[PDB]
Amino acid sequence: QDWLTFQKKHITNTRDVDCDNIMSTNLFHCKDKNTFIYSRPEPVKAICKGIIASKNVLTTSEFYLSDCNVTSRPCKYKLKKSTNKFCVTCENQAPVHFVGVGSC
Amino acid sequence: QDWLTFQKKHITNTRDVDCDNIMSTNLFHCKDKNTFIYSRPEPVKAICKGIIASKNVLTTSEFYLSDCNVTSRPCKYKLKKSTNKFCVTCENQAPVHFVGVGSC
Repeated sequence: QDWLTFQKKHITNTRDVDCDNIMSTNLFHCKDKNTFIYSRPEPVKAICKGIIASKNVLTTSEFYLSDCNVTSRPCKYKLKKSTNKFCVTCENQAPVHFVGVGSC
Repeated sequence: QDWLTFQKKHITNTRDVDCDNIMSTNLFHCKDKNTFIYSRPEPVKAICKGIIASKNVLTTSEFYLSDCNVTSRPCKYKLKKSTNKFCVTCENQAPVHFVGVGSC
Protein backbone atom coordinates (compact mmCIF):
# COMPACT_ATOMS: atom_id res chain seq x y z
CA GLN A 1 0.00 0.00 0.00
CA ASP A 2 2.87 2.44 0.74
CA TRP A 3 6.75 2.73 0.70
CA LEU A 4 7.18 1.86 4.42
CA THR A 5 4.77 -1.15 4.24
CA PHE A 6 6.54 -2.26 0.98
CA GLN A 7 9.87 -2.20 2.89
CA LYS A 8 8.47 -4.25 5.80
CA LYS A 9 6.82 -6.87 3.49
CA HIS A 10 9.39 -7.16 0.66
CA ILE A 11 12.90 -5.89 1.65
CA THR A 12 15.33 -7.80 3.96
CA ASN A 13 18.20 -5.53 5.08
CA THR A 14 17.87 -1.73 5.67
CA ARG A 15 20.77 -2.17 8.29
CA ASP A 16 18.12 -0.11 10.15
CA VAL A 17 16.73 -3.17 11.99
CA ASP A 18 12.89 -3.10 12.63
CA CYS A 19 13.19 -3.50 16.47
CA ASP A 20 9.41 -3.71 17.20
CA ASN A 21 8.82 -6.37 14.46
CA ILE A 22 12.03 -8.45 14.93
CA MET A 23 12.09 -8.44 18.79
CA SER A 24 8.40 -9.59 18.94
CA THR A 25 9.36 -12.66 16.74
CA ASN A 26 9.54 -16.04 18.57
CA LEU A 27 13.42 -16.10 18.37
CA PHE A 28 13.77 -12.91 20.56
CA HIS A 29 10.41 -13.26 22.45
CA CYS A 30 10.16 -9.58 23.62
CA LYS A 31 13.52 -9.79 25.54
CA ASP A 32 14.95 -6.41 26.80
CA LYS A 33 17.97 -6.12 24.46
CA ASN A 34 19.57 -7.59 21.34
CA THR A 35 22.58 -6.50 19.24
CA PHE A 36 22.62 -7.12 15.45
CA ILE A 37 25.89 -7.03 13.47
CA TYR A 38 25.76 -5.57 9.92
CA SER A 39 28.13 -8.07 8.20
CA ARG A 40 28.19 -11.26 6.12
CA PRO A 41 28.84 -14.35 8.29
CA GLU A 42 32.48 -14.79 7.04
CA PRO A 43 34.29 -11.79 8.67
CA VAL A 44 32.41 -12.62 11.94
CA LYS A 45 33.27 -16.37 11.96
CA ALA A 46 36.98 -15.39 11.25
CA ILE A 47 37.15 -13.77 14.75
CA CYS A 48 37.30 -17.41 16.05
CA LYS A 49 39.93 -18.60 13.50
CA GLY A 50 41.99 -21.29 15.34
CA ILE A 51 40.27 -21.12 18.79
CA ILE A 52 38.98 -24.63 19.86
CA ALA A 53 38.59 -24.36 23.68
CA SER A 54 35.68 -22.08 24.84
CA LYS A 55 37.21 -18.54 25.06
CA ASN A 56 35.88 -14.92 24.90
CA VAL A 57 37.51 -12.88 22.04
CA LEU A 58 37.31 -9.14 21.13
CA THR A 59 37.22 -8.19 17.37
CA THR A 60 40.44 -6.44 16.15
CA SER A 61 38.27 -4.03 13.97
CA GLU A 62 34.89 -2.20 14.29
CA PHE A 63 31.56 -3.39 12.83
CA TYR A 64 28.25 -1.58 12.26
CA LEU A 65 26.08 -2.53 15.34
CA SER A 66 22.27 -2.06 15.70
CA ASP A 67 21.09 -2.31 19.39
CA CYS A 68 17.32 -2.78 20.15
CA ASN A 69 16.62 -1.59 23.78
CA VAL A 70 13.11 -2.06 25.35
CA THR A 71 11.24 1.13 26.46
CA SER A 72 8.71 1.32 29.38
CA ARG A 73 5.96 0.06 26.93
CA PRO A 74 6.08 -3.78 26.85
CA CYS A 75 7.90 -5.19 23.74
CA LYS A 76 8.36 -1.64 22.27
CA TYR A 77 12.00 -0.65 21.48
CA LYS A 78 14.35 2.15 20.48
CA LEU A 79 17.11 1.48 17.86
CA LYS A 80 20.71 2.63 18.66
CA LYS A 81 23.16 2.45 15.64
CA SER A 82 26.95 2.61 16.14
CA THR A 83 30.29 1.25 14.86
CA ASN A 84 32.35 -0.61 17.51
CA LYS A 85 34.32 -3.71 18.40
CA PHE A 86 32.41 -6.56 20.11
CA CYS A 87 33.22 -9.68 22.13
CA VAL A 88 31.99 -13.30 21.33
CA THR A 89 32.59 -16.72 22.98
CA CYS A 90 34.65 -18.86 20.51
CA GLU A 91 34.15 -22.68 20.65
CA ASN A 92 35.66 -25.02 17.99
CA GLN A 93 36.57 -21.97 15.84
CA ALA A 94 33.02 -20.42 15.65
CA PRO A 95 31.15 -17.63 17.54
CA VAL A 96 28.52 -19.40 19.78
CA HIS A 97 27.59 -16.40 22.09
CA PHE A 98 27.46 -12.54 21.94
CA VAL A 99 29.16 -11.27 25.16
CA GLY A 100 29.25 -7.48 24.72
CA VAL A 101 29.92 -4.30 22.74
CA GLY A 102 33.31 -2.53 23.23
CA SER A 103 34.74 -5.04 25.75
CA CYS A 104 34.67 -8.75 26.80
CA GLN B 1 24.78 -21.68 21.96
CA ASP B 2 26.03 -22.65 18.49
CA TRP B 3 27.25 -20.86 15.27
CA LEU B 4 23.88 -21.35 13.46
CA THR B 5 21.80 -19.87 16.32
CA PHE B 6 24.41 -17.05 16.72
CA GLN B 7 23.93 -16.13 12.99
CA LYS B 8 20.06 -16.13 13.33
CA LYS B 9 20.24 -13.94 16.47
CA HIS B 10 23.06 -11.43 15.59
CA ILE B 11 23.93 -11.39 11.82
CA THR B 12 21.91 -8.96 9.61
CA ASN B 13 23.39 -9.83 6.13
CA THR B 14 23.25 -13.71 5.88
CA ARG B 15 21.52 -13.76 2.41
CA ASP B 16 19.40 -16.50 4.14
CA VAL B 17 15.93 -15.36 5.32
CA ASP B 18 14.68 -17.01 8.58
CA CYS B 19 11.35 -18.07 6.95
CA ASP B 20 9.98 -20.02 9.99
CA ASN B 21 10.69 -16.93 12.22
CA ILE B 22 9.61 -14.15 9.78
CA MET B 23 6.50 -15.69 8.14
CA SER B 24 4.76 -16.34 11.51
CA THR B 25 4.66 -12.56 12.33
CA ASN B 26 1.61 -10.22 12.19
CA LEU B 27 2.90 -9.10 8.79
CA PHE B 28 2.90 -12.48 6.95
CA HIS B 29 0.38 -14.43 9.16
CA CYS B 30 1.70 -17.86 7.84
CA LYS B 31 0.74 -17.05 4.17
CA ASP B 32 1.70 -19.58 1.43
CA LYS B 33 4.42 -17.38 -0.16
CA ASN B 34 6.42 -14.17 0.20
CA THR B 35 9.32 -12.82 -1.93
CA PHE B 36 12.11 -10.82 -0.19
CA ILE B 37 14.48 -8.45 -2.05
CA TYR B 38 17.98 -8.67 -0.45
CA SER B 39 19.11 -5.04 -0.70
CA ARG B 40 19.08 -1.76 1.20
CA PRO B 41 15.92 0.20 0.30
CA GLU B 42 17.78 2.98 -1.69
CA PRO B 43 18.32 1.09 -5.01
CA VAL B 44 14.71 -0.29 -4.62
CA LYS B 45 13.13 3.22 -4.11
CA ALA B 46 15.24 4.46 -7.14
CA ILE B 47 13.28 2.01 -9.41
CA CYS B 48 10.42 4.56 -8.96
CA LYS B 49 12.71 7.62 -9.46
CA GLY B 50 10.45 10.41 -10.84
CA ILE B 51 7.14 8.46 -11.23
CA ILE B 52 4.16 10.21 -9.45
CA ALA B 53 1.06 8.57 -11.03
CA SER B 54 0.54 4.88 -9.94
CA LYS B 55 2.37 2.76 -12.60
CA ASN B 56 3.85 -0.80 -12.84
CA VAL B 57 7.67 -0.74 -13.51
CA LEU B 58 9.95 -3.74 -14.26
CA THR B 59 13.51 -3.23 -12.81
CA THR B 60 16.14 -2.63 -15.55
CA SER B 61 18.61 -5.09 -13.76
CA GLU B 62 18.51 -8.18 -11.50
CA PHE B 63 18.32 -8.27 -7.69
CA TYR B 64 19.01 -11.17 -5.23
CA LEU B 65 15.53 -12.55 -4.31
CA SER B 66 14.59 -15.06 -1.55
CA ASP B 67 11.14 -16.78 -1.66
CA CYS B 68 9.66 -18.39 1.49
CA ASN B 69 7.48 -21.27 0.15
CA VAL B 70 5.11 -23.06 2.57
CA THR B 71 5.47 -26.87 2.92
CA SER B 72 2.49 -29.25 3.46
CA ARG B 73 3.18 -28.66 7.23
CA PRO B 74 1.35 -25.35 7.98
CA CYS B 75 3.80 -22.44 8.67
CA LYS B 76 6.94 -24.54 7.90
CA TYR B 77 8.78 -23.03 4.86
CA LYS B 78 11.56 -23.77 2.34
CA LEU B 79 13.85 -20.95 1.13
CA LYS B 80 14.45 -20.56 -2.63
CA LYS B 81 17.27 -18.10 -3.61
CA SER B 82 17.57 -16.60 -7.16
CA THR B 83 18.58 -13.40 -9.02
CA ASN B 84 15.94 -11.85 -11.31
CA LYS B 85 14.11 -8.67 -12.35
CA PHE B 86 10.79 -7.85 -10.63
CA CYS B 87 7.76 -5.60 -11.15
CA VAL B 88 6.52 -3.01 -8.56
CA THR B 89 3.66 -0.48 -8.59
CA CYS B 90 5.31 3.01 -8.30
CA GLU B 91 3.29 5.85 -6.71
CA ASN B 92 4.94 9.26 -5.89
CA GLN B 93 8.47 7.98 -6.76
CA ALA B 94 8.22 5.00 -4.31
CA PRO B 95 7.46 1.24 -4.61
CA VAL B 96 4.03 0.58 -2.95
CA HIS B 97 3.14 -3.01 -4.21
CA PHE B 98 5.17 -6.10 -5.31
CA VAL B 99 3.54 -7.23 -8.63
CA GLY B 100 5.82 -10.22 -9.43
CA VAL B 101 9.18 -11.75 -10.45
CA GLY B 102 10.53 -11.60 -14.05
CA SER B 103 7.58 -9.61 -15.49
CA CYS B 104 4.53 -7.44 -14.59
